[PDB]
Amino acid sequence: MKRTFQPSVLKRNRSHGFRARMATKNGRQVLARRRAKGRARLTVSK
Amino acid sequence: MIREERLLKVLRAPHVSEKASTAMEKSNTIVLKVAKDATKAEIKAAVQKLFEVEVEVVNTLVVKGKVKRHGQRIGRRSDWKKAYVTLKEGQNL
Amino acid sequence: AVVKCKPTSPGRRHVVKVVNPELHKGKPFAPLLEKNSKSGGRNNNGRITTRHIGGGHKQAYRIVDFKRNKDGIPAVVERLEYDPNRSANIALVLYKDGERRYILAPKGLKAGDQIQSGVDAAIKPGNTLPMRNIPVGSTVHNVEMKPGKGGQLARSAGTYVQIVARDGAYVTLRLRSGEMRKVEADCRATLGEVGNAEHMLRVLGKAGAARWRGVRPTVRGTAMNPVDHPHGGGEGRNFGKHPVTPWGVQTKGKKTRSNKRTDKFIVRRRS
RNA sequence: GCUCGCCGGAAGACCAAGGGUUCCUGUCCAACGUUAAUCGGGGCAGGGUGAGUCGACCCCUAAGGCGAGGCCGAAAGGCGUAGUCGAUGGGAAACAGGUUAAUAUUCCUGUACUUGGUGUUACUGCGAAGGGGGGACGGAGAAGGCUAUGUUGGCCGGGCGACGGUUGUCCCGGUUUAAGCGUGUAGGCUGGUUUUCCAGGCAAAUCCGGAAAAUCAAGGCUGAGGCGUGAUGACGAGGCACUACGGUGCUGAAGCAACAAAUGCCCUGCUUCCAGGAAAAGCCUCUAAGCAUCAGGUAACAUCAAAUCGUACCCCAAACCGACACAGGUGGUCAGGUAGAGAAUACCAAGGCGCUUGAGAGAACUCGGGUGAAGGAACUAGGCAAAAUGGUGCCGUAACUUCGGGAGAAGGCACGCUGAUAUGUAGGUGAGGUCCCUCGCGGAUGGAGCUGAAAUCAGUCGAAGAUACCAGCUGGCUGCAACUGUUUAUUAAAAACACAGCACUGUGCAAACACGAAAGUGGACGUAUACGGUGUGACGCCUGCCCGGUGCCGGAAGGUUAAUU
RNA sequence: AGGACCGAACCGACUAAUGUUGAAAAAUUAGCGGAUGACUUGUGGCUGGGGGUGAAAGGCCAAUCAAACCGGGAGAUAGCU
Ligand SMILES: [Mg+2]
Ligand SMILES: [Mg+2]
Ligand SMILES: [Mg+2]
Ligand SMILES: [Mg+2]
Ligand SMILES: [Mg+2]
Ligand SMILES: [Mg+2]
Ligand SMILES: [Mg+2]
Ligand SMILES: [Mg+2]
Ligand SMILES: [Mg+2]
Ligand SMILES: [Mg+2]
Ligand SMILES: [Mg+2]
Ligand SMILES: [Mg+2]
Ligand SMILES: [Mg+2]
Ligand SMILES: [Mg+2]
Ligand SMILES: [Mg+2]
Ligand SMILES: [Mg+2]
Ligand SMILES: [Mg+2]
Ligand SMILES: [Mg+2]
Ligand SMILES: [Mg+2]
Ligand SMILES: [Mg+2]
Ligand SMILES: [Mg+2]
Ligand SMILES: [Mg+2]
Ligand SMILES: [Mg+2]
Ligand SMILES: [Mg+2]
Ligand SMILES: [Mg+2]
Ligand SMILES: [Mg+2]
Ligand SMILES: [Mg+2]
Ligand SMILES: [Mg+2]
Ligand SMILES: [Mg+2]
Ligand SMILES: [Mg+2]
Ligand SMILES: [Mg+2]
Ligand SMILES: [Mg+2]
Ligand SMILES: [Mg+2]
Ligand SMILES: [Mg+2]
Ligand SMILES: [Mg+2]
Ligand SMILES: [Mg+2]
Ligand SMILES: [Mg+2]
Ligand SMILES: [Mg+2]
Ligand SMILES: [Mg+2]
Ligand SMILES: [Mg+2]
Ligand SMILES: [Mg+2]
Ligand SMILES: [Mg+2]
Ligand SMILES: [Mg+2]
Ligand SMILES: [Mg+2]
Ligand SMILES: [Mg+2]
Ligand SMILES: [Mg+2]
Ligand SMILES: [Mg+2]
Ligand SMILES: [Mg+2]
Ligand SMILES: [Mg+2]
Ligand SMILES: [Mg+2]
Ligand SMILES: [Mg+2]
Ligand SMILES: [Mg+2]
Ligand SMILES: [Mg+2]
Ligand SMILES: [Mg+2]
Repeated sequence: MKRTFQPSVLKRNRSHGFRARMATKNGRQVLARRRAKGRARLTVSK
Repeated sequence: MIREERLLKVLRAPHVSEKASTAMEKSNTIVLKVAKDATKAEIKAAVQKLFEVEVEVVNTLVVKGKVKRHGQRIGRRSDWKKAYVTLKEGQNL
Repeated sequence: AVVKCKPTSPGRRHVVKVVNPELHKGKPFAPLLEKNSKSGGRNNNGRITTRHIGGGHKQAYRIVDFKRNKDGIPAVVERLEYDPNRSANIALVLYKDGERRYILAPKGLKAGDQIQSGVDAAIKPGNTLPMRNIPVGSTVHNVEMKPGKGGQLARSAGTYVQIVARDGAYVTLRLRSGEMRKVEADCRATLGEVGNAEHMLRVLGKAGAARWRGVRPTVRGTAMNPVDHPHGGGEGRNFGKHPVTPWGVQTKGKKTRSNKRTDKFIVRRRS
């Protein structure tokens, strides 16, 4: 049975990557939120 | 021309292993741990100057570090560059 | 030529096809082609704005001369061609100076025919003249509505416009819909009717044939639920309401034209 | 190690995605592994991934994204121009052999190829953000020519058989060779060459397009494979000799032909159809402002350069997606033998496995199967399930029908093997010889050799010859839906949805309509033979009466009636 | 020629049995339908929550759908247990 998670590094980076987050005001807000919470990994990039 | 400082820094250590010995004995190729940012030209220049030998060609590859363990503490070794440099059968350095 | 297929399969029984022996069989004239990719009925917001569009055969766009602005230079018909972008056939024409163009092929236009545009052209099918220089009662197509804008009226296969009257700076046309419209007398028109009049006689014969043309199925409002159509709902076949569009406007007789700007140019509605 | 069993269009091999050291070696068995474990994809330590030619990076664009100015919008922002990104597509170049415990088109051996720079020489009108050509494109079908590959014969090496026979018409094994270069073949396309002129290609052009004459009509482009070379090389059964029994070194024969043949190649071709089948650059070419004995260009020779990143390992899976070492899912490539139409099926080759609890016993009952006296649907809601039919060739086949169908209707006969026809027929292929010349990868005759159906006649064995695997049950009456399709991912596949056709109605183009506070966009680079909405639902015969109610359309005399004043 | 026929791959899911603390949060086995087309499939892209998409089942929108998920108003309110 085909499940929901079908990995693709390019689609992952384009949908949730650092540059995609930086592209909009709301993505920058999520980055600021994660920095304030002190997440050790801001995005999916690594 | 590449300066003296760059060539003095690009060579880190001679590599030691069975494959290194086989290559040295057969194809007169020596194996070196070099700088991560060192290109084939810099490696050739540094070997020609600091070792005083003659070089045909340089082969390079990057070795990825191993993800290891130290008492329930994940740790990763660094990446390093490896160079197969062929000396033209006249020195036996 | 209209011919019906033999019923050697259920999908072929009712197929009626329009075959024209005189259309070109090779590839079209390449320097007059463009790419024309499909939209699916989506606008630049990405939303479906016109339903029932999608798929169908890949098509290339042919640049057609609707203006006919090369006055005074004769042109000869080189070949008739198939155009996937419109119901009419088009004709490649060669000008005396070495320039080639596509035009809408009028009825009776065949290879080797001679065409011309300008004020000093003969009253022959395929020739383009300002309507000031076209006799009253003529039959034209590719009719302009503004001078130099290009033809916009009577462009579909078998269509034509009759020049009913003429006075002053305007002429009175009778449109294909049955509407009387006033047009500036300096707008240009091509003599004759548009060709390929047997186009209405084709019978697609099966659903896939309409799918080849890029039209998706229509779902009746009475077959869905009231959350997504005013006609929806019911235990069995139920209607009990006045027919409307999916957005709630009455769809059997209610008029939607509202253009006070162009109302002055309409002598009488199609009725 | 020897037996046995299983897969073999995979349960073998190689890529892409995804994962990340799981790869190799030494060591260890606490925990992990559904048991034990000396073993492991477990722990610990060390080793391992070598590129001018493969891929990325790069040049070029698609869908789409972003977007200087700009237009729009309380703010935030939205759309979009010039631009600039964006592969799943276009664009230069490498093959064979050997080698590691683990890499190899990357290392080595041999032989190649591509693009750019620097110099020398010779000759010479070069030049782009511009023009032209090219790149450049669909479905289906058919033939012909090939190759991969296979079989057989010939040849070389070995053998003479644990039990009757086996010096032969016997048995086993091998019989391999690339890119590149030269030839330019089967075949596909198109008439060449030279002048003079011209409302076109935003300017110009010698280039493209167009007009008119002269002349010759065979020239030009593309092209699998074959042959030669590459290659006296490499590889090679086997033997000789060591081995710490893994493996190491050398020697090393033959290394041909015929036939058969792909879904691969010629072919981005040919024929045909309608639903009419990317873009841009690399490339060739034309000139412009300009430069003008400089630059630039053509060609030969030499030298230099080709950086950086990836490269281990799994990849139908115990390493990816499924919480698991989970009967699930996962795109592409390769494709042997015998039988067979076949990538079905059965048994096998190469190669890979026996699925990480076993040992006994031989109760009821459950699961998966085999057989069954006599009866044959009496079972049951219902023939559910099971049983049965099942191939090829030939004969034969009803009502009805939209004349296609129905139809494989139904039903019936033959089928193995041996010999002869005929020491191998019909056919296919095709050498030597001979003849001709545009002399060659040419042609005409020649038929050796090879391969080889189908049938007829006789004979013969069994209970049975489509003997296994494989492989339609058939017929009659009737409701519904015309038909192929679609649907409740995970209790409903249908009579439901769609459908071709029919009708009503809107819409004159800045269209109606839809998404949008708007700018704009789709409709549509379409124009009433078009587009939207609604109902009905192939086809045949048809579709009767009612406008009082509600809606919609038309009208604007009279009554009423907002802001306003 | 064909939304033609029989039939593998491939795509589906009509029947029965098993399984139901499963090998599996939808499968296995034996049969079954389509199989050149309104086909199927890889890669990438677009549509966003009173919104999308829907050959229309209130189907689907990450094991969630008559209004997704996450965070917030928030200790909503609860004549009820
Ligand atoms: Mg090298
Ligand atoms: Mg519609
Ligand atoms: Mg319809
Ligand atoms: Mg319903
Ligand atoms: Mg409603
Ligand atoms: Mg009712
Ligand atoms: Mg009622
Ligand atoms: Mg590890
Ligand atoms: Mg291992
Ligand atoms: Mg123990
Ligand atoms: Mg244990
Ligand atoms: Mg390990
Ligand atoms: Mg490298
Ligand atoms: Mg763009
Ligand atoms: Mg934008
Ligand atoms: Mg701006
Ligand atoms: Mg770019
Ligand atoms: Mg690509
Ligand atoms: Mg390996
Ligand atoms: Mg061969
Ligand atoms: Mg095929
Ligand atoms: Mg590898
Ligand atoms: Mg297991
Ligand atoms: Mg599994
Ligand atoms: Mg699949
Ligand atoms: Mg099989
Ligand atoms: Mg038992
Ligand atoms: Mg039993
Ligand atoms: Mg039985
Ligand atoms: Mg019995
Ligand atoms: Mg009996
Ligand atoms: Mg009986
Ligand atoms: Mg009974
Ligand atoms: Mg009973
Ligand atoms: Mg049954
Ligand atoms: Mg049975
Ligand atoms: Mg016989
Ligand atoms: Mg009844
Ligand atoms: Mg039906
Ligand atoms: Mg059906
Ligand atoms: Mg269901
Ligand atoms: Mg079902
Ligand atoms: Mg518009
Ligand atoms: Mg209906
Ligand atoms: Mg079919
Ligand atoms: Mg079938
Ligand atoms: Mg389905
Ligand atoms: Mg099944
Ligand atoms: Mg069928
Ligand atoms: Mg309902
Ligand atoms: Mg769901
Ligand atoms: Mg709600
Ligand atoms: Mg509150
Ligand atoms: Mg509370």
